[PDB]
Amino acid sequence: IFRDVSLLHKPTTQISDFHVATRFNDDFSRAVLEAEVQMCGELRDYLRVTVSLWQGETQVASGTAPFGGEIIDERGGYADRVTLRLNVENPKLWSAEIPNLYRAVVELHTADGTLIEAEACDVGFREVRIENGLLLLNGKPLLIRGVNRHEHHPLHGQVMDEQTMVQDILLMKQNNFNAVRCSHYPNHPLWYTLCDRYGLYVVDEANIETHGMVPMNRLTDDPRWLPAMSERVTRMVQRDRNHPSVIIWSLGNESGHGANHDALYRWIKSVDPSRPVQYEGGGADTTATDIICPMYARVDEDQPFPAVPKWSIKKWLSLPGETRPLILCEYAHAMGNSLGGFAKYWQAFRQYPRLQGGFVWDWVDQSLIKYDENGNPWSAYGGDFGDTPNDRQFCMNGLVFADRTPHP
Amino acid sequence: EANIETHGMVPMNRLTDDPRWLPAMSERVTRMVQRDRNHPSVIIWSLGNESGHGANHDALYRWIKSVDPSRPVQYEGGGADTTATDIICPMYARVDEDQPFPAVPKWSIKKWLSLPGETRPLILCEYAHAMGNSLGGFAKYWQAFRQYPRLQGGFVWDWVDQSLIKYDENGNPWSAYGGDFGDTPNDRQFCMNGLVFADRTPHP
Repeated sequence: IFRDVSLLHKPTTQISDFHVATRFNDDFSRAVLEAEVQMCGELRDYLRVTVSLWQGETQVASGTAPFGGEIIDERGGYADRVTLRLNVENPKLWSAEIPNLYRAVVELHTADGTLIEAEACDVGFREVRIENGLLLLNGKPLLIRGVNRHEHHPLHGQVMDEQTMVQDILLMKQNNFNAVRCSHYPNHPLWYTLCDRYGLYVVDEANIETHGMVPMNRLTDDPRWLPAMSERVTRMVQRDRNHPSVIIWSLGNESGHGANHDALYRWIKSVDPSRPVQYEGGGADTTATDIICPMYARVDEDQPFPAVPKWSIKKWLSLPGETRPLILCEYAHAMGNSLGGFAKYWQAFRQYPRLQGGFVWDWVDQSLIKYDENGNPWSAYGGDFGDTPNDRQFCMNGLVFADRTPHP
Repeated sequence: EANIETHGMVPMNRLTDDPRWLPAMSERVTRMVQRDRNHPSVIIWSLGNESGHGANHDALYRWIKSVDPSRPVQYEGGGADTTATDIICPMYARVDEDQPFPAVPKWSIKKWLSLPGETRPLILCEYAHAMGNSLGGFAKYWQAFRQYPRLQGGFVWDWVDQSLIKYDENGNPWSAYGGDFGDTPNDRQFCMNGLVFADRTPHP
């Protein structure tokens, strides 16, 4: 029970879900915030909703309404839902350069001012679009100085605390990173928040990696797993969906390329059209990914693996018919005395417009603490716990040591 | 390739972009096609050289396409990727280094192919100046060609030395170049960029 455990008291008639959206005009001088709320329990006419935007202590906009939206089909509409659209003049944009936040409040109240309950979130204005082969944020083409980060503590195993999060966030920035890739599963809830406030682009990933199958395809192609799989993507989406830090979704990791991936990708695209979907399994360029995201592809040298080659990043873009942007999901294995060549990457990134970065692999050393014959500590690894089978050192590819101490 | 070259104008387009020059160019295009169109060796029709890019090229290229869909058209003027070519066909683009000149830069060839939007093959209409002691780096080219599909090779500049024979105080001959004929203005050795001497004896 490695993450928190909690208790929540909710009213009988309550806020079931809500999602924010923000469309903008050509120049961005104007936007609309869209909040859609659903409710649970018993629905009475005297019931209202109030969504209101705040910048600091200042009310930016407010909107009130009763439940029951638009006609959606022949059967009608949703009576337990309401969507509000609030117009905002010259909104302060959110980016990892200036994580401009607003706070948004939702009130479930009754027509006579009585408040049933309230829920909220930090809203951040921004746009993520692939356009013309380029990934744009807020109308500009991103350059992704990113890193793959694991939820790791040499002392607490995979339990996370704000301190550790926050420490990392800081190192990350100090060191010139924009983004984080949640390898390879949803992360502890705070994180998002922090990213929202500190400013980092976040790639959120479904908890799905079937690496050890033969082929890696095995399950991912099997309809029988389609349900199990589905729950791992959908729920992430229902959860993380309103965080501004999240800019792209990932189908999971190293689980080859199965029909299951394709439906879920389409799923996501229907559901939340505001963010690209990415998935690398199956060769980095499948139909299940909006972006070519190989891992370990060289700058200039090709790795012509039968079935699943690793083209030189530079060549990969001009392949016949290709037009998608390239952002490496992993690159630059940073295991112990390493990182030779980092430069090569940066120069290409800098020279090729459609090569908008990547994620170094990785952040920390997956080293664990152990004590000797005197209560003396020391860093433990693969098989140090009589663990079998084991891959020893393969757990130490971080840019910093488990205690957060920099690798040169 | 059509006999149309107005290199020396400022801008290069001055005529190619002048409706009044339409008819003239027109005929250099139309007649070439109508005479040569039956040879199987011709596989690519070109609009001339360095004449910049003008509304007249677009029209003319449209004509070709209309009348002889059997072949692609290509033209390098105005930046090598104009709407008047079916191929990116620059001259002297470097393999790995870019030359971003205003209005008409010269991207690293490998780089050019992925420029957002871009999907056409790339074949150098002129590359590797066989001028004197040259051809260095040659391989660099051969290697890209081979690694990138969309890099279809290219044409060396050029075959023969445009040198001319002259005779001395004793009727013994010698190879003369620009301005050796008291020609002014001229551009000297600039006329000798071949792979083989003007007598068909090869250069190294």
